[PDB]
Amino acid sequence: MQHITVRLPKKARAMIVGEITNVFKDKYPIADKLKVIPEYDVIEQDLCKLLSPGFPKQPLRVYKFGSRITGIGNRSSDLDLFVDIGNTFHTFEHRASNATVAKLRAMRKFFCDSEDWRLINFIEQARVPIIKTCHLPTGIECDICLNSMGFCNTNLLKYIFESQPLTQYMCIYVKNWLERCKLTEQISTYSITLMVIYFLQLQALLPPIAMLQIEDAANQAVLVGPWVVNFAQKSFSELGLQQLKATVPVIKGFLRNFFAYFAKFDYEHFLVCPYIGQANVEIAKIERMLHARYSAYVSDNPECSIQLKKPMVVQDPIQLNHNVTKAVTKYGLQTFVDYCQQTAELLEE
Repeated sequence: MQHITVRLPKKARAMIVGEITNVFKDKYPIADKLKVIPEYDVIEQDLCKLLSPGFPKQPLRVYKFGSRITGIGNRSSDLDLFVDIGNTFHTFEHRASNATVAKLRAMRKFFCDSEDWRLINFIEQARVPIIKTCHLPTGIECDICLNSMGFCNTNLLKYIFESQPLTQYMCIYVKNWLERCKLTEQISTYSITLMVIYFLQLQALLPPIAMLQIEDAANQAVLVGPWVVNFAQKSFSELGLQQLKATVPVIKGFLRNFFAYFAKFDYEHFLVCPYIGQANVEIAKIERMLHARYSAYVSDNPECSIQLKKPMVVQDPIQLNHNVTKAVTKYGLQTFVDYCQQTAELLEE
């Protein structure tokens, strides 16, 4: 029923009307602490010990990433691990290749046989196939992949969150909001993180990612396939962006404005575009605004262009052909919009 608002779930409502301090009192210090704990070194070492014998002629490196590493995790969060066997970091796979699937299938057996690991699921169909497994000595659930792109995203978020901590507080809040709204099947934590980033770029509080990726005499791209995955780690002082101290009042006001903005966004004509970082980025124009490697990649691979004929378009700022909200349905978008509207209303002073 499109003429009736979807009602905000009571689990979300109680948290929104509740003091925002309660949101963070335990959550931010926990998330900060979980960026680095000694358990992760045990996991990394155990993973290398387990898998190295099985790939004895190749270099092996483990890259940890995800919400724990960026600073928005909690004690139940999974740890994402990219296992790079044979210098595959710089190889881009739109859909996993046969050779990648074969490596993942071989790795599954190691976790299966090992007493130190419980195999939870082997997810082969996914866009990013993963092994979900529990590291039993620590009890931390680990998502093992063979794709470097999520790790690259994590390093960009770390820079963003460390430079402008308001972003981190906002992302902790909206992650919890998504969960209480029961929206995570359609809108991921990473998708709403990119929405927070884009919103703050419009406030001149974060740089466009394209700005951080100028290719000139002093700066060369790190490429994963056609994607530029590095960025200049410029101080915000040098970028001319102010660095705010996140207080409860500042956070609440930015959250109010965030939800109001996405309640009234025109998803039919515009996309959320942290690459460009400017207002009103048109769906009709975005593909002509990307770097030349995007055009060359899609020219050679026309089935791999960004999916724009979708209710909700949120573009990954590194993997520019990925609409991270491509699975949002018309009703799912209406639900999100209605929840944003009601949340902004409840955050008014």
